Amino acid sequence: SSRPQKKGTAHHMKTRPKKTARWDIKRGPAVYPPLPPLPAEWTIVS
Amino acid sequence: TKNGRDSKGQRLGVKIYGDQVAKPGAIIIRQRGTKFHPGKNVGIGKDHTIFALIDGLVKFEKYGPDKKKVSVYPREIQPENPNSYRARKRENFRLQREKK
Amino acid sequence: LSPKRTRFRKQHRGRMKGISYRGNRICFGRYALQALEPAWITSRQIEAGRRAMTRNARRGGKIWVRIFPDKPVTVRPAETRMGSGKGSPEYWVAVVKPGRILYEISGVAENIARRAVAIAASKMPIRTQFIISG
RNA sequence: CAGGUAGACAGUUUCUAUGGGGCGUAGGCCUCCCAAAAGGUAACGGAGGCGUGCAAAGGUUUCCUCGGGCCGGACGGAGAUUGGCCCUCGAGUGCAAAGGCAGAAGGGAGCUUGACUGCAAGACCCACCCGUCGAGCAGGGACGAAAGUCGGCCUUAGUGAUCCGACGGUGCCGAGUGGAAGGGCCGUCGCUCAACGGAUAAAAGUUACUCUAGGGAUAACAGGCUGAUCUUCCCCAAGAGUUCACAUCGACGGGAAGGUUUGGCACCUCGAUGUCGGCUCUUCGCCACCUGGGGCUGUAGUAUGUUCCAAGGGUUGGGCUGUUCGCCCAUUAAAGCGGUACGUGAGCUGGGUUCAGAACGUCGUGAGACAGUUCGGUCCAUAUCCGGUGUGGGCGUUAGAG
RNA sequence: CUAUAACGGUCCUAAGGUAGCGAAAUUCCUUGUCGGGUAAGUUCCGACCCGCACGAAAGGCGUAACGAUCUGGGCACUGUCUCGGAGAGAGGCUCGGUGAAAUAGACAUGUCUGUGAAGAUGCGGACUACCUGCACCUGGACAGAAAGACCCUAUGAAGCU
RNA sequence: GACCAGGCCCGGGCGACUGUUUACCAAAAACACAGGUCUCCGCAAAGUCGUAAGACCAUGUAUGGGGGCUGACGCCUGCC
RNA sequence: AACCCAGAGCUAGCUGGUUCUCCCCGAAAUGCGUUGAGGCGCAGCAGUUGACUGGACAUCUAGGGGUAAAGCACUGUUUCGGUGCGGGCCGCGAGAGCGGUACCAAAUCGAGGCAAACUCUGAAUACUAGAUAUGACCUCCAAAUAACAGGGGUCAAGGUCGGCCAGUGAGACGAUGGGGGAUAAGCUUCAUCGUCGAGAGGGAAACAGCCCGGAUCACCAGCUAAGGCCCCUAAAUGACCGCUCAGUGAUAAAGGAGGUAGGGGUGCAGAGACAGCCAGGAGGUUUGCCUAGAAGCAGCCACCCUUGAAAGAGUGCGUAAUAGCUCACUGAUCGAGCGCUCUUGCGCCGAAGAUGAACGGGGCUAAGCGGUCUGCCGAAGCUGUGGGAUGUAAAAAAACAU
RNA sequence: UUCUGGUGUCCUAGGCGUAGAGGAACCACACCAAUCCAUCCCGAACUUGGUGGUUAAACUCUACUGCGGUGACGAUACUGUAGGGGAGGUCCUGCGGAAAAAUAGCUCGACGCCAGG
Repeated sequence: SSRPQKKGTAHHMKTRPKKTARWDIKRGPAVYPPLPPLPAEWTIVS
Repeated sequence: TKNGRDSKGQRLGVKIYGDQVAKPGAIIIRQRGTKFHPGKNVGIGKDHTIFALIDGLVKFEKYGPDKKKVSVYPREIQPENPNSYRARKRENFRLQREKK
Repeated sequence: LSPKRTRFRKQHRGRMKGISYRGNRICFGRYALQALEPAWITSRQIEAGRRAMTRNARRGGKIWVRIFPDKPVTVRPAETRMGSGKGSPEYWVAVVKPGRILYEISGVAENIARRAVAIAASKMPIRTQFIISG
């Protein structure tokens, strides 16, 4: 035989989810245009 | 049944590197034999170690095909000081010992 | 096979590296056996491949064994495992890295050297090919 | 009172790293590598030495260049001593290696005793103890004409703290005083305290008659990782097979799978995982002994040899041994190999982790001991739950039933 | 002729094992080889002597009688067995009385497979299981006991030499 | 005719034998034994227990009293 | 070596245990030494109180190296060719002058290789130091609004030397550099680093060490990292290029293969290229040896030329040997692609275990694998809105860091 | 103000070899003798005192890349960080640094002081 089985934390460096597609690493979050600031949350009315 | 485990633990080496401020009597090189020959303003030791005679920097230069020549120069360099973080440290020591 | 004089009896191992840029060329002979695979080749596989291609040429031509082992491998006995006492007169080992020429042959025609070098590549733990003298 | 003198008796010691042992090895110092280009750095990793030696092999002044090949010279040759050229550091340095050192630190000659005293700014190394270097000052010198150099050796190893004792010496203390006995201080000596940071000035074994506090930190049984070893298969083909590598074996080599042997690690378990064999009783794998189908055959037919699919079913009764294994007899279609912690001792019994008694051989001075042999030698248990085999009762099945 | 050693020399000791025994309670190789017994005999008996590692009062070699001694074989005899079967009691099952115990973190306490301190009802996926008793069986709960007698550690204890 | 009431023979090993032995896992091939041999002991004996006095030995006297080893009986028991 | 009492509450470097809350900080499993190894003393690394300090993190520059790579200039070691110091035998009838030699070997040259204990060389990093450079926030400010810069204020952070005072000194895995091993182990020992230890959450089906990430607390808030978007289970049965037909999609190799999608070379064709049918395949000749025969077909040696459109002392079978069947090659009919090598991408076989799908499940020819484009889901991360506490800090408020 | 010749220092270390030149001055060999001095023997070396000729040896200057020394650029191995593949040995990417060997070349040194003519 002479093939070692990959045990714990060697199983984790092999069988962890790795996204090995060079496209899907390039993705940043989407950017919307900036909006004007929202008004005050409330106002004193006397 | 092994005939081993005969370590030694002994240490040597370059103590003060080039362009560094030396002291009178400061051991520049601890060496086995002479990798570094004594130039000027230095002295060789009883076990061929190189110590400095005067203050100043140390340098290295060839005088043959391989040799190295530890030397010492008097170092009258650099009066100007644009350091400004340290004055903020001492000035904040003053402001904290006057604030409370 | 085995060096006569040894400067040091036991010698520890050493790891394979990239493509050997020196021993990749062909010095003598017309055909060669270039190795693509870095491992160890003992003198035992060299005797096997040497008898294989010498008796596969068998009429004319001469082969060229390039490599010599020059390092030992100490196999400890079954004595419950703590020491590396004596394993030095045991099997010798040649380091081969990719690119390196293992065998050469001359005086042989095309397909007789293809079967001579190609059959003797089955006596060997690493994948190879045969190379013409370009 | 003094000498000798019995484990008769008493108090004790009997190291550790380790392979967690008889059978070994090592313990301290130095050099290279491992050591990954500062320094450091471990393993029962790879190689060696040291426990000194020198009145010069220390100091100073001065001179000189070795080492090897070639050529010449009836002793004398390959090689002694001598002459000449070539290479120029390959020789040498009291001894191991490393780093050094060519008008030298290598060899010779003269004079010599700094192989002194009192020291010492500053550094390195740095748990501490230690250990290493040192400019510079005074005295008194050695060499040299002087300049200057000399506080041992080209360097790194050649060693040991403390308590105590001893010798030589001293303007120190002298238990009322003067002394003295004794003690300091200084210079040195005495340890293979070698298990070398040294337990004491002084210390070996056995326990199966044992006992306690612990450990899975640590072995055995078993599981897990590994697969060197083992089983099985496959790649190449020098051959053997009257010719003929591949009907059948296949040397020299190579590549795998399995976890069934012996191993390696010590990861769960020692406030307890009960090993080997047998009986009873399963179940599962196929790497097929037979049964069923087929290919090839150096298959004329019978019987085969090898191989493919196929694990439904079977795989005997015995003599020996505690036996697994194995040998033999009578056969049989064949008398398969293994997993399930010996598969299975909360289902059951013998050899054994050989328990306590005894004997033989051998070892030991002995107590005792042997992976030597033989005789005898208590093995517990009312099922809580899961699991199983049977057998109900309730309720549900959309009204209730047979 | 193949052997084997009557016999010889040499080294070292204090001396180099005498009679008898001898794969033995002693023999590792070894189930040594031969013969007997058996259909078949690692056990037994009789021999050879290559006695790892017998041996002459730690006695050696024998033998009548004796032994809840060990061991080999044979006759008679039988459920030991092939290969079980029936019957009688005391339990076990049911009813009425009396009525514990070891054990116990709480238990709403499945199987496979995988993972995990590397042997999981408790974690993951799937499948299977209405609830709850009674009578049997003991594979698991690393079941109960009991701070492992074996192994190692302790600058532990004790006996003995 | 119930209950009661020897199974036996052929070999070998060890221990001569009847006995004793680990109360509660070993009854033996172990211990003892009759017999043998060595050695000590002259009585105010040796030896044993006790600092001592003394006691057992022994109210006995080498055909007796200790102690060591072996284990009837038959043949012997070698060399250093 | 009895039992009871007493010393005695013996001793235990060993085991178990040691009880209320909140806030801030926060390790170590290393070295040295040890009759020591599971103990301890010191150092390293905490807490608190200070005293000196001005650094940390980025960038640049300078120093010594001898590791990786590399190389044969030294030390070895090694493959081959030539000249080959010298030997091997035939040898002569001898004090011997030198004759015979396709054979083995010191030395050099050339072509080559290897080495931890080899270095003519020599990095990248790392170490020591020097040098350059405001880390956020609030506010004022040039008639002033932007912006540059400035004035003031607040906060955060480094190190050395101490005082008091602890633990820790069994580490584990992962990447790199190695030694032991068998370059086997979740193995053992080191050197730098990351995590766990002492770390919650999300992804990993489950699962300490793998990736993201650092949990003060609340919200039935939003945006994201790692990773995902058929259903179980949140988000795309999203778009466009190619591929796979084995459920590969979890798996292991040597080796085999007209598998399929390409890509690079080289050789033939409209003077007919490949595949099949048909025709020819002959003369010397049975080349010369052997054999009874060997006529191409048991074999040995070369292995011809001629007619020609081409024929090989033959490619295989067969025969006692022949004869003969047949092929490499050429001729003829239809006709337009055919070879033979390297090579990737994804595949096939090789590829077989013992209780039962066992590879998250269902399943899917895409919901699989490669290349881009847009969005969404996705943590206790961040943001937002509100509290609490600690430090500045010495009252409150407010601020920044935590 | 060049040469000459005692002197150093930086040095890429500047050397071997093939060629040409110098004796007005200088430096250097050669002949004669030995008083201080001297060689484990020799006036070979060293010293003193003179004849004083030559460049022969030795020094100095100018050329050559035939050896020797030095040595690129580009590449490439390697490596720091950030990652990926493989069962393992081990390999491949982004950015930064960057070899060695070989080769093209470079090199028959360069700066100062003092005394002549």
